[PDB]
Amino acid sequence: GLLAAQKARGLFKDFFPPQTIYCGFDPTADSLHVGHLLALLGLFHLQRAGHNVIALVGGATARLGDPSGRTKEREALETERVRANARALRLGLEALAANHQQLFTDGRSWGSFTVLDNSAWYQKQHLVDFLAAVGGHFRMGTLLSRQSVQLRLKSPEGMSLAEFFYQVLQAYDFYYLFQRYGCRVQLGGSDQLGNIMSGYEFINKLTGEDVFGITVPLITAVWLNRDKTSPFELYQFFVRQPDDSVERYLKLFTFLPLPEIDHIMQLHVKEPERRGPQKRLAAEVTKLVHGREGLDSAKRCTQAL
Amino acid sequence: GLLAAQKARGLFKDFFPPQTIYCGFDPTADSLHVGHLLALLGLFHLQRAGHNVIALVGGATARLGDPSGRTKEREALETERVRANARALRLGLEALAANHQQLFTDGRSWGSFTVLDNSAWYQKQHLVDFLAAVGGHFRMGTLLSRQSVQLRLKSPEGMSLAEFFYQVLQAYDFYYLFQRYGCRVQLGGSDQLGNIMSGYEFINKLTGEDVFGITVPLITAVWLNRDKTSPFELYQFFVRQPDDSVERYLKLFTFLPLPEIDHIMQLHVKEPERRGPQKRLAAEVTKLVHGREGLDSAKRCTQAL
Ligand SMILES: Nc1ncnc2c1ncn2[C@@H]1O[C@H](COP(=O)([O-])OC[C@@H](N)Cc2ccc(O)cc2)[C@@H](O)[C@H]1O
Ligand SMILES: Nc1ncnc2c1ncn2[C@@H]1O[C@H](COP(=O)([O-])OC[C@@H](N)Cc2ccc(O)cc2)[C@@H](O)[C@H]1O
Repeated sequence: GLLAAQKARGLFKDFFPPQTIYCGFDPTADSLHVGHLLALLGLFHLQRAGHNVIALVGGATARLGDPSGRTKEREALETERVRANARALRLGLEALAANHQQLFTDGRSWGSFTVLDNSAWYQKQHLVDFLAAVGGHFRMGTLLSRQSVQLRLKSPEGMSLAEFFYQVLQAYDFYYLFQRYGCRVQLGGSDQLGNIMSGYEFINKLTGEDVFGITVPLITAVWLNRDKTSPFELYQFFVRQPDDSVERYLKLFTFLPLPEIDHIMQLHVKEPERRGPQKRLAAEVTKLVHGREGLDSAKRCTQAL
Repeated sequence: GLLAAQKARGLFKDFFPPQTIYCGFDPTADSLHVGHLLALLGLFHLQRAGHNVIALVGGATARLGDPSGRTKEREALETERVRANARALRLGLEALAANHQQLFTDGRSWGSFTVLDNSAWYQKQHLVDFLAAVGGHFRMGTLLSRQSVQLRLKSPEGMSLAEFFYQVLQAYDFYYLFQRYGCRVQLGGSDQLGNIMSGYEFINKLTGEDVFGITVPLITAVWLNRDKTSPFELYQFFVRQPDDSVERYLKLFTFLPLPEIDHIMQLHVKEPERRGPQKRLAAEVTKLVHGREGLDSAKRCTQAL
């Protein structure tokens, strides 16, 4: 099964409670990083399986900032720096989706991939109208009882109004896309369980409609941007890896079928000195983020050493 | 002293922690009532004393509804019915201010009286911008700890997001007028202690500036609108009054100096059958709300009976 393969690979951590699925990426920087990569893959796996996916840029929401999993209040971001980053991200996601569509074809009939931005619909949204329209459908108890929200709420200083209100936007986003694109599935890291929850409860209060969430593991400075992190630098992060991990990361960052992976490892023991599973993971990934060129301008770089 | 006379009269309940002072009136109906009258007098007393006052219509805030002192959630109001009422109120306050400026002159140099509406500045306010601009200055603990807010919060059903967010707007209003009109005093009934609090703390977080609040007693169906409640009907509310009260209501709803009042009462005992203090209170008030005509078309009405 589709979900089977992904839960099995270790990509689809959990789920609650032709389709359309989405995941958001807050443009709090101009570059995506290796962690973002994992959520994005989740989309790529659903896309290959034939589904339509939407990778959303948080032009609006990054002005505020996600409180989720954070113990400290963020440095409010200049409304313009966030506008820039949002345009960098869009570019970055169309870029990735680009490599993925040529360098990893499988003859399967694929689904669409679309980059949206929530600023598009927030720029037409006036405070009291929003509040008047929806505010009456968010029970305060509900919002107050997210586990995502305790680190900041229960903090010594407390949580700004903004931080708290953040979840409400994300909840609304899910509602919006669901309305306009019939999208009934949201996906993100585990840190996003709370927010997604708000979404499906909210949608459920309004329409008896059942939508869904899916999470993926969180992995534990590494940029998808050639400018920030060279294709070579990036290769090194995946090559300098412990053997106990290269197992999971293969199942994590690559499309190699599980059997192909299996062999790679069983083979690795007959040749531990080879760093073979790393030389594979590193290749697969750098191919996806930086294209064939990037792989080459990294293969080459190390080799001479 | 000015505050002395008002605290003494029983009009200036409390205060915390040429000037400009304001009080808001939510257009949840097209008519003001006798209770509103008290808060408005508070303004009139400050205005006679020479100060500039602003009677604010809550065009925006009445769409939500004030949670303060309420045990139950309000029936969400049609955004259009609220627009109509807001235009009725503006008319009603310019009307009262009218009678007050002819039928109650005292040769003193008076201060300005201005009717504003918050919808004016909320209609230009976009959700994320507001949240982005200010949301970070409202500690959630603060907002969560108003006594105004417990009846609804601690309720079995809980409080909508809207109800809770209400205080935030009122807090912002005070900040707005203070910015634009250097207004540094807000006044309302006692039920409004909480909200006003939010205002001066918020202003204080932003500017070390000290602004202030003043409250007035709450009195315990009676419309300032000739259409709803005839000038005669209204006279009867003030005439059908217990002697233990006519004392306070004179000090409450009239401008008669305290000595003049004193006599009226000491006189009343020599003639209890006269209902003299009531025939005075009733006259004073009906004169202010319905003008000389109204007094007459009420004096006349009863007399023939
Ligand atoms: N190191 C990592 N390892 C694994 N996963 C990671 C890692 N870092 C980030 N992620 C995941 O990838 C996404 C990154 O977006 P974000 O700006 O960090 O989350 C903010 C998001 N709430 C923005 C949003 C906006 C609008 C919306 O509708 C939905 C969501 C999120 O789904 C997040 O859970
Ligand atoms: N029976 C009564 N006796 C004495 N006083 C009474 C009585 N009834 C009402 N009041 C007072 O008169 C005013 C009426 O406003 P309101 O819509 O009832 O409260 C809502 C308010 N938040 C409106 C507002 C809107 C915007 C804003 O910025 C400030 C305020 C308030 O100051 C209220 O406390």
